[PDB]
This record gives sequence, structure tokens and C-alpha cells, in this order.
Amino acid sequence: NRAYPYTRLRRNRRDDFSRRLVRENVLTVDDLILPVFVLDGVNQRESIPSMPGVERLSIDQLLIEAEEWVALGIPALALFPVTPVEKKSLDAAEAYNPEGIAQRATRALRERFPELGIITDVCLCPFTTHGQDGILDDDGYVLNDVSIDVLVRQALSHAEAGAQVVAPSDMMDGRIGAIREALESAGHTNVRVMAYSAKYASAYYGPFRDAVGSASNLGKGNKATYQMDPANSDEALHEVAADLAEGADMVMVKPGMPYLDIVRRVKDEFRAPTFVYQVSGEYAMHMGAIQNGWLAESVILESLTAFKRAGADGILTYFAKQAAEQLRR
Amino acid sequence: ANRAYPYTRLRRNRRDDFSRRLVRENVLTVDDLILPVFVLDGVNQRESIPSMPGVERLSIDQLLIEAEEWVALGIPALALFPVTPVEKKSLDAAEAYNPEGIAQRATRALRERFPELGIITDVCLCPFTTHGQDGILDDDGYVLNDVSIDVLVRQALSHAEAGAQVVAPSDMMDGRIGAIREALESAGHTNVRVMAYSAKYASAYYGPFRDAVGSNKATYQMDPANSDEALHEVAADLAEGADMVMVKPGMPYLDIVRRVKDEFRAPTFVYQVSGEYAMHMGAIQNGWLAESVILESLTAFKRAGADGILTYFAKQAAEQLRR
Amino acid sequence: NRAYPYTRLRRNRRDDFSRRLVRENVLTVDDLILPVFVLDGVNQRESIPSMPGVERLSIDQLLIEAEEWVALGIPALALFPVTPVEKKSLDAAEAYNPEGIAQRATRALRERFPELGIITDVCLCPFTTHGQDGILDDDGYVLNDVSIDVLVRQALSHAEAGAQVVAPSDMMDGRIGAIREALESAGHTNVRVMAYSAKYASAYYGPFRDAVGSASNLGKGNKATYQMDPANSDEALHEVAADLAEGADMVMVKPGMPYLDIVRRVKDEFRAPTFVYQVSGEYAMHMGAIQNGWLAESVILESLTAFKRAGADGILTYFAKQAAEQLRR
Amino acid sequence: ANRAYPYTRLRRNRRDDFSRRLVRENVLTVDDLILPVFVLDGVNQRESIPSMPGVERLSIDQLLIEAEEWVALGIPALALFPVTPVEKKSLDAAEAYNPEGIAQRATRALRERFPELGIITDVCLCPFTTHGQDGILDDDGYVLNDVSIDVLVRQALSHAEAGAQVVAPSDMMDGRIGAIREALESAGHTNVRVMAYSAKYASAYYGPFRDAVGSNKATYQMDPANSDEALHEVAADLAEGADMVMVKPGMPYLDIVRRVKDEFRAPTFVYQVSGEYAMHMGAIQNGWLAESVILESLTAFKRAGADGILTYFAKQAAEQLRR
Amino acid sequence: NRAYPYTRLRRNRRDDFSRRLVRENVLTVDDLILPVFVLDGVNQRESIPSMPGVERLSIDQLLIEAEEWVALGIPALALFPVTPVEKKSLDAAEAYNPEGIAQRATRALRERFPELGIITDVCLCPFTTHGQDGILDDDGYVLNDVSIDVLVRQALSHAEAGAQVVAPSDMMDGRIGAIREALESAGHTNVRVMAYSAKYASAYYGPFRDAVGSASNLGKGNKATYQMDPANSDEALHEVAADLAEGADMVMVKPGMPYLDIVRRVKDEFRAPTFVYQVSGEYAMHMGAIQNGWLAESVILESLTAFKRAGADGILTYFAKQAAEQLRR
Amino acid sequence: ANRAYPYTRLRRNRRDDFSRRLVRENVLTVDDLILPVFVLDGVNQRESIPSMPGVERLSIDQLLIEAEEWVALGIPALALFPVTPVEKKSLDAAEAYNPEGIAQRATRALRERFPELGIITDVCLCPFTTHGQDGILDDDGYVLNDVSIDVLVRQALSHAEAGAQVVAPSDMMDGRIGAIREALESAGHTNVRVMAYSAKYASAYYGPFRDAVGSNKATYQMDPANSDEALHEVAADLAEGADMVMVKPGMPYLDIVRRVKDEFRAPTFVYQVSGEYAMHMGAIQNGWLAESVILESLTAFKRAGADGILTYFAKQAAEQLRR
Ligand SMILES: [K+]
Ligand SMILES: [K+]
Ligand SMILES: [K+]
Ligand SMILES: [K+]
Ligand SMILES: [K+]
Ligand SMILES: [K+]
Ligand SMILES: [Mg+2]
Ligand SMILES: [Mg+2]
Ligand SMILES: [Mg+2]
Ligand SMILES: [Mg+2]
Ligand SMILES: [Mg+2]
Ligand SMILES: [Mg+2]
Ligand SMILES: [Mg+2]
Ligand SMILES: [Mg+2]
Ligand SMILES: [Mg+2]
Ligand SMILES: [Zn+2]
Ligand SMILES: [Zn+2]
Ligand SMILES: [Zn+2]
Ligand SMILES: [Zn+2]
Ligand SMILES: [Zn+2]
Ligand SMILES: [Zn+2]
Repeated sequence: NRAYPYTRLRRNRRDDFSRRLVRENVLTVDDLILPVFVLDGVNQRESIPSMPGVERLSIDQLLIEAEEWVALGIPALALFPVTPVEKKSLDAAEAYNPEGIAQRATRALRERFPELGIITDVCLCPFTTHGQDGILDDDGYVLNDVSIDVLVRQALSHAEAGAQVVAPSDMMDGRIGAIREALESAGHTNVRVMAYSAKYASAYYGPFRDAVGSASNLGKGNKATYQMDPANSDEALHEVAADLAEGADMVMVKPGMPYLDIVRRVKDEFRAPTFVYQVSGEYAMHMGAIQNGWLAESVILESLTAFKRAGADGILTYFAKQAAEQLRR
Repeated sequence: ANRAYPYTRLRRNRRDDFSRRLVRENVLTVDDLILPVFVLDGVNQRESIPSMPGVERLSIDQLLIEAEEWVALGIPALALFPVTPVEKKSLDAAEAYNPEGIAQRATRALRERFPELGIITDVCLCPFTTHGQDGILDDDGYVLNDVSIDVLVRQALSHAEAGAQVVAPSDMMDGRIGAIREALESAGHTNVRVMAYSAKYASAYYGPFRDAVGSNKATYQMDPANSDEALHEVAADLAEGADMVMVKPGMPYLDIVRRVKDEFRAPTFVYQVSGEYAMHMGAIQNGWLAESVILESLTAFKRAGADGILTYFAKQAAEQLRR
Repeated sequence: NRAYPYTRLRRNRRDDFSRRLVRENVLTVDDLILPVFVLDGVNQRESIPSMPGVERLSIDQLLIEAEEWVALGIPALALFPVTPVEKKSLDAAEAYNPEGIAQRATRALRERFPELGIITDVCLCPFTTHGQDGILDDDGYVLNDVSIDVLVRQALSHAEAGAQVVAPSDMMDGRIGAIREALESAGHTNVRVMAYSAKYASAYYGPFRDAVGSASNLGKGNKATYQMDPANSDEALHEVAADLAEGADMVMVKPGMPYLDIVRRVKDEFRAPTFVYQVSGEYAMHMGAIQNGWLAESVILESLTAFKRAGADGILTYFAKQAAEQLRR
Repeated sequence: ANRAYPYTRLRRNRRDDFSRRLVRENVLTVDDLILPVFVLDGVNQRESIPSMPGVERLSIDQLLIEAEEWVALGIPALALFPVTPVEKKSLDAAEAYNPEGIAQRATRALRERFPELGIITDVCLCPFTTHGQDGILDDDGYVLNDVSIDVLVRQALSHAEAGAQVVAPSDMMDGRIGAIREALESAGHTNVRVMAYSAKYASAYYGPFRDAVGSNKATYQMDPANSDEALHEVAADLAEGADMVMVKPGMPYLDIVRRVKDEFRAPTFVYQVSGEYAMHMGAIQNGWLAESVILESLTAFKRAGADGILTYFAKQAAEQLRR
Repeated sequence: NRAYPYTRLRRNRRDDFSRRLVRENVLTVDDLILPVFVLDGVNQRESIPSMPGVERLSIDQLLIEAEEWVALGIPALALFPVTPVEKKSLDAAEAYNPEGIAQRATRALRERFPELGIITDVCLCPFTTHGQDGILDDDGYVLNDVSIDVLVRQALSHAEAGAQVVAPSDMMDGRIGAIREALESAGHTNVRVMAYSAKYASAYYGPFRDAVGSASNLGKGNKATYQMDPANSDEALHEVAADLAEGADMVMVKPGMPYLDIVRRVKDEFRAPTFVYQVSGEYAMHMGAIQNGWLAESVILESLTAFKRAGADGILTYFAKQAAEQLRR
Repeated sequence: ANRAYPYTRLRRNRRDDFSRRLVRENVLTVDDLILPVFVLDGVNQRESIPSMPGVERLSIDQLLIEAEEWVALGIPALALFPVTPVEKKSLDAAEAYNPEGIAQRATRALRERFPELGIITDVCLCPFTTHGQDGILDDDGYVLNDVSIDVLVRQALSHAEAGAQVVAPSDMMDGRIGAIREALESAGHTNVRVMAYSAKYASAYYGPFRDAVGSNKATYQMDPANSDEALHEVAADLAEGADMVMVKPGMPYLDIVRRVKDEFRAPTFVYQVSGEYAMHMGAIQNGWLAESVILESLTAFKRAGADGILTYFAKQAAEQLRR
């Protein structure tokens, strides 16, 4: 029965102190995960034109930059390997190569910064000649269960490299359970599985496909037989329920700001650790506008606060370092 | 319901276009689209807006030309924003209720020429104040609530008199929806709808609009951190007589859309603001994102529970939907 | 606290534009599934007096008519074979004959129109001399588990013919799970199962039994030991929960408009892909009245909009072509 | 969601600090903290309080000195409690609305010297009555509801006149929130917040506060047994116009905090009272518990759903948070 | 629509009789469980300075004191053994010694007071040289499944001694199910399992670690890799759901008053028998203040009533005897 | 929570008395009990009631004697029902508001002699009308709603004047709770509680009460078939100002108790009526049921969610609870 003018919702807005007292959500560095593009070789740094301010880094250069990310208190990195073209194959075998970029990077980081979380990507897209997330059948369809067998080997390779978290981004049915079963049978009892549970067939990924180098491979291909239809919301709840049942320790929605309603429903429905990925296209859009002088740089912390408000526990964001820097002040 | 792999494989419905179509939960249609327009003072004039690539400010005659195409595409309504000449701004904002102000003129012209097209006028003082704030300022520089409302009510009445089917208070004063509703009923404007901007945030995403209309607000616009508060905003506005309620900005607040729809089951609108437009269009023009993101962003609003979307993409989208 | 005259619910009704903006549901062609009665032979077309405007078609004639249904954007057909009397048996073996009408029709359509969805009917009613949905015991009771064995063979035959969806309409307990288990073990991983979950023992089916030719066989028989009591609503939720658990990809209520409350409860409770069948008797009633001049032809789109409003994702309707034609304008 | 060991091992997230940090559901920040202060009548005076180790009563000048450190640490607000000289107590409690009473003086001094610091004044008669009860007594010794409210309204207005941004009625009279709100609106104090002590229990945990301010209540304060009743208290106070609602005591009533937050989704505060403070500080000083319990107790309030916490630990906590 | 002055919530508060009629919760002796620290040897009584008024008792002295606890109607005791330093080991074997303090005490009490409930503690902390709750790996981490094997042997030893309830306080994943499986396979069909489901990594346990003598062993060690983060609430619901599924007969939150919100959520969500432990630090805080004259002795019954109000069925409290004495008046 | 045999055996908690006690969800205490009394007009008089074995009508002096034992047993309150002499009945029911009527006399006597004992008076015209209906009849023999309320308000005021702490309108007129509340507030009886008989059914279980007090109602009392309707009854009575709400009869309506408690979370009472009493006591006296059914029936009310129970078994139960 709250009614004007007895209730004037502006009164708590009148002064900073009161806005602060009633403020419902804050972003902190504990919320931030920095995705990073990792090159083969030594002394390599490459600018990504469709992600201004983000560079692909060789492992030695990654280790250097990580000193500052650690000093800033960023909890974890999410690694994405930029696989050399010649190491792409129909069988995606590079995915489980102990000498692959992801596995070498993991080992290096785990030794140099033992408290830093490493989240590896479980997916065949960086490894396939066609750029799809799994292995194709003779009709060009991404086979579910055959792909899982490769994903499982990948995941085990990561666990062997020391990754504390593996994050299946492939959208095969059942892969969370298969990976978990494998990790448990192998003794990797504490390796976390951060499921990409509600990952949509989105247009917002374009820049990442450029950054990881799968854009050329995929071409005009689409992922609608596995990634989710943008139109669907209830379906996301079913996706997440399965992944929880299958043993996921964290569940993720991707992309991010275009899907904040999904973040809210998922958090509300399951009350489980919920993550969101602020994808390459989101980062690019924001950067492009800030660089043009169309949006103030305050939009970065507004965008990230939105995720907290919607119910995410953690955010994968290419803004993680700038945000951590702003928070540190 | 104990759904478990492999008895349940959620990919099966995704296998084919036909089954994707059958199960698709939401669709965007032209019926969902409302186009905001920036309206100039002369004749035979258009102006480009540096921070909104592709959007033109339009004099009324130009508006009427373009509206023929908008109506033909089935866009149901426009939301008008006047670009007030500097010389007509004042501390009292009286131009807001001038019967020959741009908004009022534009409205009468449109109502006569396209009687089926909905016209949503903006009730707010920000295009009219020397200072660009949304209400009348006190000596400390604070936006005065109830004094501002008196101006707003006069504005809204002038819009009604001009023929506006919908007035949309975007000012975020407390209690303004009720005051406006009371004045419209008392004047006999029994069917003029009020589209409340109920949960309007103190956002950085509005920068380009200020460039567009030619016009610090944390004492009235909402803290981006706050979600529960939006439900209290909305509840008051429904009780006060709003016919529709709106969340602004849009994409950055899709969670609020969903909560608002779910809690009240009332006609719910969302504003895809100038900065959302600009970042999308900038990225598409830079070749960084595909054109397809336009419809993906609009489908998100529908999925989140919006009934209608105020969007600078309305004509592009309507075109895409007609193909 | 909404109260007159502050709140006048007529204001949004005042003008078309505002009614359009606030309109809660729309029907689109993406919602439509056309059931079709399929004859043996060549060059055969037969009018059904109790379903005015609907014809039984031989496969060649079906293929011709399907060009227009495809051009209209109708997503799928649901096939119902008109089995020759001489091919009815106690064992219902025709149900799994690779040369049966349903299996031949499926193969023909899958080749001619590869994007068109084909939903086959899994049920023994077109195949039994007695017109019941399963195999009878020596007391005249429809045996549950023995019937499932035949249903399973049927379903596999359909999958082998290329059907993208099989739709068990039999109301045996457990058949969704048994069919799913069979499809999975045989490698038909992506064959959808559209369960008739809440199918009631209704009087509204009379015309269909005429159209498929099971009316004579069933006679005065009833299906109350398997189809649901019209009086029961909570029971429908239990029926649907089982079918979801058993692996259904879609769940259906039948009949349709007489059961819209069930559609609403099912959608609300499970948030799963929900379908509704506007049965023969519903079509006949409406057609009869329109032909008499008692109801305007606008009732067709009103009837279909009701299903959307009640929460159905898709509608099996003999009006699918007229509706698609009206929508296309 | 059918989570089952060993597919689900809830220890995995606990394995490492980084994953503990990622999933941690609540954090305390300085923004959550409100420091209650006991304010004396002279100059250059502090007094120690036997039952609140480490808390000093402060004359206004001393308050202003300490407030520089409080503001520097980012504490958003103070809640003032005057220590009335015995000679100013009376049966009518008139000192409550004296414009040169301690609270009023302290407020004007603070508002001038630290304009951004929030000042929460106490609306209650207990520091002012010869008898120490929270309202005016009838011949049977019963606290009179509506008579007491009239005094309270005059008090609240005097605080508003002194510049208080928030008045916090702690009296537990029925209907006082509405009466105060009505009087503030009618006087033009449109933005003075009211922080209702909505669910305030008849508790043994207040003993040390009475020692601190220098001041049997089961006919107005709530029965500790009752939970549902708290929701009815809160609902009335929201309807009456409260901007914030409070549960007191705190830790012993964390269930009430949670229910109150969950039911109303409104700005919810909690008072970690003098006895909670004393038992913690006594135990820490006795070496029986680690200092870490301070932040653990404060994190509990956040977890339970409180937006802000009135706590004598606010400065210690703010210090810990700044390291 | 309740509004002043039609509704004045003070009216039921006006008189004792009406406060009594509407009083929502009462504490009774049926709610009380007394934890007790048990020494080896004969004729031993030891005061605990950080728990004023509580003594560690040898078994003969326990039996004497139990006469009064039984006369007061206290339903159950929770036993905590003060293990001799020399009987601590890396393998925690003393935990399952049939001649251990807990097992001897159980047997003695079960014979002397057959109606008195005995709740034994299942945990390795009193038995390990390092004071952690399980067995450590070579990185110093408490191994989950190896620890469960020892916990299981412990639990079986208690059941063999006659304990009616075993209470696992160890916070290993899955231990409820493993213990239950063991009890059932051994024929201990009616031995209750009182799970410590939501046991937090708290500072409030200090005095107990002194009383049981594990303080020296643990040193500065922490239990954050198994006990719950104080910040987390939703996580508690997941913890309890697992333990119910695994067969717990009662579920517990620990500590107590600092976690009353958890008690409320757990009771509300599961409607199962819910217990709360008013830990050593809570008892000490209260006692310290009462002894200083800072709080009246009425705080004891206020503190206990809080637990009832929050939804607990039973309370483990070192105040159980004083409270029972006050209630008996 | 996937509890399944044999991991879950619900018998384990049942194995032993101690664990049965630990998990027992509800307990009856003396605090739950309210004893209804039938009060006669002379002196040194008691009468037995044929259809209520063991219950006596008591003159006031006898009431006072017995009340010493009731108070000693801790019974919190009595509910008085006067046995009006035939000569004082009338079509206007004026005896209802006679200051020297039985109820009023009994109340003053009790309030003086046992000031802590709660006195609940009956507001209803049925003991006062020549015809025994609960209100004033029109020419068609219909119980007039608003006319009856005027009498009821005068009655209630007379009870307040006599010292009653609680008035309990049992008449089932629409809107009477509000009318009574308004009149009590307007007269200054600010703390007189109103215990609404909110969901009072047109039941066959009342037969023996009519024998007891010496006093067709389907146009005002509720249809036993109806459950949802009870929630609407209760909601109105809370909004109207009831302090407590009651369901009558009791056992035959335990579902209503539970729904009422669950929906409103307000102080909820239940009447174990004369016919419930009689069938139990008759069966116990016939040797067909054990005495234990008394406490089992009372525990049911607590389990169903009642805060207090009006019961002719209150003294027996209190005695059993004291052993
Ligand atoms: K977080
Ligand atoms: K719409
Ligand atoms: K659809
Ligand atoms: K806060
Ligand atoms: K209990
Ligand atoms: K009670
Ligand atoms: Mg999935
Ligand atoms: Mg021109
Ligand atoms: Mg508002
Ligand atoms: Mg079924
Ligand atoms: Mg000085
Ligand atoms: Mg109150
Ligand atoms: Mg656990
Ligand atoms: Mg005598
Ligand atoms: Mg009524
Ligand atoms: Zn991938
Ligand atoms: Zn504006
Ligand atoms: Zn059939
Ligand atoms: Zn006070
Ligand atoms: Zn332990
Ligand atoms: Zn009566």
C-alpha cells in the first residue's frame, strides 16, 4: 500500500550517503574473470582490430601480463588458444595434445602463479578445419556422442596440465556428465566443471572468432543444431537443470547483456553459482562507442553492474583489467 | 520433471528448421515496434546526428513524408522528441505547454494526416530548461518534485489538446503519473493513455540522445544497481493510473523487464536507447558485427517479456520483417 | 491497487494501434501442423462428409497438394493412414510393415520436400480389426506392455522411413520411454517423440474415426481404460511429467478447445514444448456452422488464437491451410 | 535439480581461494555500515561506559573530531543518541523537541562540518522521561500511544529543522510512522527519510544501552517468540510511508531480517545492539574468541538480507575493510 | 489492508493473557540436547576457562551428573571425547577403537539410562595429530573419500556401542550416504543419522577446540576447503538437500544464532527435522556478559526461544541444564 | 528432496521416546486454552445441561469460586455466555446492552477479582431475542444486517464499559467488525481486542449450546461446503480491524484453520463447539473411546495452525498438562 506522497521514492535518492546505504548490488574484483587469447611461439603480441585494446599473447608474454592481473586481485583467467592453421584437423586431435597451446599455457601459469585460477576451454572449434564445435558426420551434422569422446580426452588433458576449472563451451547434450564421470574415474576429484549451459546461437561472437582464428574456418556456417535459439527462455532452464544434475559446479549463460533476463531466471530458479560471459561483440560495441566519444567510459562499470544486479556471481569480461583498475581506486 | 540425457536430448528439436520453428518461444513482429523521432522547428530541413549514425532530425513536413513509409510498413506508433530552439528555453520551461510548440504542431499534423498512427508525446522539461535538467531547479540546483509536476501536467494537457493518443512522462518525478491522470480525467481526456517511464535509470547509455535533442540526475533517475526498487516504482505507477509501464534503458536492464512483466502482468514497454543504438550501428558499420544483431537485440526484448519496444531500429526491423 | 477511473481498461482498446501494441499473443504459420489422411493407391481423392472441405489423398495426390502447403510455410504434416480393411489384423502387423501407407508416404515426402516435417502416428487403431489402440487379452482388455512391443516396432519403422517425429497416440503407460529406449539403441538419436500425453476419452473424435476408417471397427467400443476421463485435470499433470521424464521432446493435449484449461496448466507447470490437437469434431463443428451462415469465417483464427493464448507452441489443425492462407495476407 | 554425490561434490568450489571468491554470495562493504554515537552535553568531554568496553560517550566537539576519521573511512551515516542531563528530564518529555537539545545541536554541527555524512536522529522519549519509558505514562503506568505520538511528531520536526536527513522512530507506538510522515510532508520536509524501527523486540540484549544513555516494555515492544507478527509490523510501516525499515535486535533475530527482506523487498536495516556488542567485545578481550568474529557477525547480516547495519563495530570494521 | 487505527498491534500486547494466547513459539525441555565433554579415567572433573560453568567429566562423573539431566527431562546428550594426546595419530584409528572414550561412554550410558538419547560425534578432529576433520594427502588437503572410510568405521563402532544417533560433523561430501549404506548393510536399521549439513567455517568454535583439546593440534589451520563460507546461504540449501537424499534423519545448522536465517530457510524449504547448535563461542559470549553484569540471565531463554522461532526442532546447547531447570519452574 | 527407502526410513525417529520428543512438531500448552462458561442470573445456583455431560451453568458467585481453580491452572481466558431469563428477551434485544445484564455483571466481578484473567464477551443477539435468531428480524423473518449491527455496537460498548478485554462478535453480520472497531476507537476503548468469529458455519454441531443458553441461519452463517469463501470472510475482518480471527466449528473445519493460518499469518482461534464436546464426552462415558482423545483433539488444533482453542475441555486439559 505504498502511495505518494507518504512514499516518495526519491527520498533515498536525495543524497549519496542514502543511495549508498540502499544500493542493492556492487561489483567487486572477486566477480571478474579475464578471457585471454594465447598464441604459439615466443615474443608474440598481436592487436585484434575488432577488439580494440585486446591483444593475443604468446605464453611468455602472458606470464608477464599476468603479474599485473594477479596484483589487481583478478581471481581467474579463461584461456582461449589461437591454434595454428596447420594443426587443425578433421579429428580435432590437437585438442588433447599435451603439447598444445592450452595445455602448455596452463602448466606455465599454474607453476608461476599457484593461486590464480585457470579455466580452460573444452570445445573442438579451435581445432577443426570446419570451425564447428564437434566432429561432423557424412551429412555435415555435428555428431553428439562422438564429439563428447573427444571433449572428454580434452578435458582430461587439461586436468593433467593442472587446470582447476574446465569449461565446456561446446553445447553437446550430456557432455557435462560425461566429462564429470571421466574426471571422477581418473581421480581428478576437485577439478571444477563450469558448464556453458545456455549458450545461444548468437551474432555477438563475431570478434572472438576473429581473435581465436576460427572465423575463416567456420565461414558462413551456423550452430543452430546445438547452440540455443535466441528466442527461447524456458528452454534455458531445462538446459541448466540437466547440467546441475550432471555435476556442474558452476553454470554459465552466453552471451551476456543480451541475455540478462536468462541470468535472472537461472539464478532465481536454481540458486546455484551462476556465471555470464560478456562476449567479444559486447566488448567491441562498447569500446567502439567510447572511442568515438559517443558513450562515457562509465558505461563499462554500468555494464558490469548489470550482471551483478541480474544475479550473476561471476563475469567473464575482456574489461576485467580496466574494471579491476577502477575498483582498486 | 526428471529429464535426463540420453532419454532427453535437447538438441533433437534443434535438428531441423521445422522443429526449431515449431518450438520457438517468441517472435518479434511489427506490432511490437515504436519509432522515436527527433523533430525540428523549420521547413524542408534534416540534420544528421554525429553520435547516432543514420538517424536524422526532421522538420514536420519531412516527418510527414517519412511517416508514409512507416505507416506502410505497419509501425504502430511514433514517439516524438522535439529539438527546441535555444531561444525558447527558459528556467520555467513554459515552452513545454506552448500550443504551437514543435511537439504540439507535429502531433496535430500527424493526427490529421495519418489518423490510425499512434502518437506518443514526451512529457518532460529537459528539452525546455536552459539547463537541460528534467524539472525546475531550486537555489541549490535540486530538481523540485511537486513544482515540476505542475509544469508537467500543463504539458500533458497541451498534448491531449493537440490530439496525442498517448502521453509518456519520462521525468521520474514522484507521483507524476497520478497528477497527470487526475488532470486528464478532470478535463475530459478520458481515453488519453499514459505510458509511464517507471523504471528509468541514471545511465550512461543516454549520451547520444542529448546530442540529438540538444539538451547529475541520480536524485531522481534510479541507481543502476537496484532491481527490487524497480518493482516499487512500477507498482506506484499502476496504482496511479498508468496504462502502460516502461523500463529505460533497455538491453542493459533486460532482467528488470522480465521481473516487471512477471510481477505485474501489465502492458510493459522497453526503450532501446540512443547509446544502445549507437554502439550497435557503430559496430555494424565498422564491420565488427553482422547486421543480424539488430533483430537478435529486438528478439531479446520480446523474450524478456516486453509488449513493445521503443527503438531507433524500428524501420530497419520492420523492413526485415516484411521480407 | 488499479481502480476506476484512474485505471480505465478501455483506453488501450480505443484504437487499433494500441490494441496492437498490447496484444498478448499472435498466431503465425510457425504454429501450424496439418493432419492429412492418406489412401493406398494412385489418383485417389475422397471427400469426408463429416469433415467438409477435407479429403483423403493417395500419396501421389498428397505430393501435389504438399507443394502448396510448403509454399505457405506450414512447418509439418501429421500423417494418418487409411488402412485397407483387408490389412487389419489381430496382431496389427501392418503397423510396422515397411510397405505400409505411412511408411511409403514418409519416404515419398522426405525425398520430395526435405525441409518439411513429417510426424507419423504411433498407434495400433488403424491396424486392428477391433479398432482399439493396442492388442487385446482374452478378456477384451487392451494389454499395456504387449502393445508397447508392437508400438516400438512401428516407431522404428517410421524412423527407418525417415520420419523426423513419431507421435504416440496410444495412451499406453510407459510407451514414451520404451520408444525412446528403442530409438536410442538403434541409433535414431534425433528422431523426436511428440507424446500424446493428456489424450482424453472424448466424443469429439467421431469424424476422424470416419476419415481413417476405424469407426466401423471400433463400433460402440470405448477407450476408458486408457484414454483419460474428461473430468480430470490434475491427472494430466501426472501424465505429462512421466512423458517428460521418459524422454518426450514435445507433449500434447487432445482434444483441443474443450481442454484449453489443460493446455494452460501443462504449459505453466512444465514450461516445455506444448502442443494441442484441434480434433476432427472441432473442425466439423466450426465448418458446419460457417457453412450454415451461423458463424463468420473469423471464428477460425479466433479458435486458433485461443490455443496460443492458452500456452500452446503448436497446433495440429485441419484448418492449417486456410489459416496459413489468411496469415500470408 | 537432482544434484548427487559424487557427480556433485560441493567441496570443489571450496578447494581454492579463487573459486571461493568467485562463488561467495555476499560481501560486507563500508557502504553497509552505520555507527551509533552517544552524545554528551558539555565541551572537551568523553566518558567510558562500563558495560560497553571501548565505546565512549562524546561531547559535540569530540564527535566532530572523531567524525573526520569516520568520514575518511567512508562510513555513510551516524545514528545519534543523546545522553540527557538528569535535570532536563520530565514527565512531558519536552526536552525531546528543544531546539538546543543535544541531538539538535549535534545535528546542526555535523550537517555544517560534514555535509555529505548522513545523520540519523532518534525519535523516542526514553532519553527524556523521568522514568525512562519510551512514551508518556498514564496513571496506571501504561505508555499512552496517541499522546506519545504527539510528542514524537514535535521531536521529529525539530530534527528536520536541525538538518537531519533521516529520523528514526524507535518508540514502537502504533501508527507513529504515518503521523510523522504526515507532519513532515505538511511542513515541507519532503525529503527527510523515516527509518522505522518496525520490528523492535522486548529484549534483554539492550541492557548496556541503558547504561550508555543513562535511562517492562512488553506492552509495546514485540514478544521475542513472534515472527509472523513482524511482517504485519513492517507492512504497516511501509504503508505509512517509511523509507527504510529496521529489525532490532540483530543477531538474535536474523530469521526476521531474512523474512522481512524476502516478503517486502524494501530497504531493510538491522541493529546490532549494545548487548551484542558487549558480549562479542567481552569474549574477544577475555581471549575466548578471535577478532575475526566481528566481520563474521557483520557478514551474517548481509547474508540474511540487510542493506545496512547499525553497529558499534562500524569503525573497526571499516578499518579492517580498508586494509 | 490492515491499517492504524482500526488495527493497533499493541492491543494483543496490552495484557499478559493476550500475549500468551497469541505467542507463536515456546521452548520446552523436549527441544534441548546437552553436549558433554568426556575425559578418560576415573574421578576427573575439569573446569574450562573459556566456557564458564562447563566441566569436562570422566565417565563415572558423567553418570552421576546424568541422573539430574534425566530427572530434568533432557531428551539427549551429545558426546564429545577429550582424547589423550598420545592416542592421536595420522590415521585417526582411535576414532573406531571399541575401547575409545566415546564408545565406553555410550555403553555406560545406554545401560544406566536406557531411555536417554545418546548422540555420538562422527569426525576425525579429536583423533588426528593435525586437528583436521579427515585424513590429509601429501599436499596437506583433507581427502574426501579416504576420510569417509574412516568415518564409516567410526559410525559403525558407535552403533555397536548402542548409540541411537550418530552425528557426522566432518563436512566431507557424500558421507551421509556412505554412513547410511554401511549402517543398513550391517543391520543397524534404526540408528539415526543427524547430519551436520550446513556447518560453517566459523570463528565461534574457539572454546570447544579448547574443551575437546584439538585447539593445540589445529593451531592456525583452517577448514575452508570443507566447512562452509559464512557468506553463503543458498549453498546451505544444496547441502541439506543432498543429506536428505542420502538418508539423514535430522539435519543441522552450526553455528547457531549467527546463522538463524539459515535455520529459517532450511526449515521452510524442506520441512524436515531441523536442528541447530548453539556453539561454545555463543555460550561463552553470553556467560561472560551475564557474569560481568552486562546482560540479565533472561538472555538465556531469549537466545533459545530464537532458535524455536527460526524453525529449529531441537537445539544443542551448553545451557540445556539451566534452561531445563528454569522451564521446570 | 529424493528421500527414498531404505536410505530414508521414517520409522527411525519413531524408534524411541527421546527422538519422538525431539522431532515432535507441535505441543499443546495451557497458554492455548480458553474456557467457555454459561452464566446464570441468581445466586448459589448451578444447573446441569442434559446434552453437555459434565458442564454446569453457573451463577456469578459460583463462577468466581471456580475461576480460582482456572486461574491456578494457568488458563488465560474465559469466554462468557449468558443464560438470559425468558422475561428479559425481546424483539429489540435491548437486554444485550443492559449495564446490569448477566454478561456485564459477570465481567465486572471477574475483572475486579482476577485482574490478570482475560474476559471474552459474546457480541450477538441470540441470547436476547424472543425468537433466538442472531439479529433483528424483518417482516419476512430475515435477519436484518445493518439494523442488527447497531444493536451489536451498543452491546460491545457496554462490554468495554464493564471492563472486557476482548469482545467477540459471533453474529456473522457483514461489516460488523469494522462498525464495532470504529465505535470502540471513537469512544476511547483503544485497547479492547475484537475476536472475530470470521468463518462461522451453519452447522449441526451447535445443538447442545442452544440447550445450554436456552435459545434456519443459512442466510448468514456459512455453507459447510465452502472453503475459499472463508478466506474472503477472514480478509474482510482483518481489514476491518480484528485483532484475532476465529473458525467455528472446530474439528469438522480443521482444513479451514490450516488455510486461514497459512494465508494470513494472523492470530487464529478455533472453537471446539458444544456438539464436538458432547460427542467426545458421550463416547468416553460409554466406554467406547479412551480419555486420551481429549488431548488428541486439542493437539489437532495446534497442528492445524490455531493459536488458541475455545474448548469446554479446557480445565480437564489444563489438569492433564499440569501432571
Ligand atoms: K561474485
Ligand atoms: K507487442
Ligand atoms: K509456435
Ligand atoms: K548496503
Ligand atoms: K522440538
Ligand atoms: K497459543
Ligand atoms: Mg545442455
Ligand atoms: Mg519539400
Ligand atoms: Mg516513480
Ligand atoms: Mg501416459
Ligand atoms: Mg579540545
Ligand atoms: Mg508498528
Ligand atoms: Mg554436505
Ligand atoms: Mg455460597
Ligand atoms: Mg464476515
Ligand atoms: Zn567452441
Ligand atoms: Zn527529459
Ligand atoms: Zn489410435
Ligand atoms: Zn527509546
Ligand atoms: Zn570435528
Ligand atoms: Zn449468537
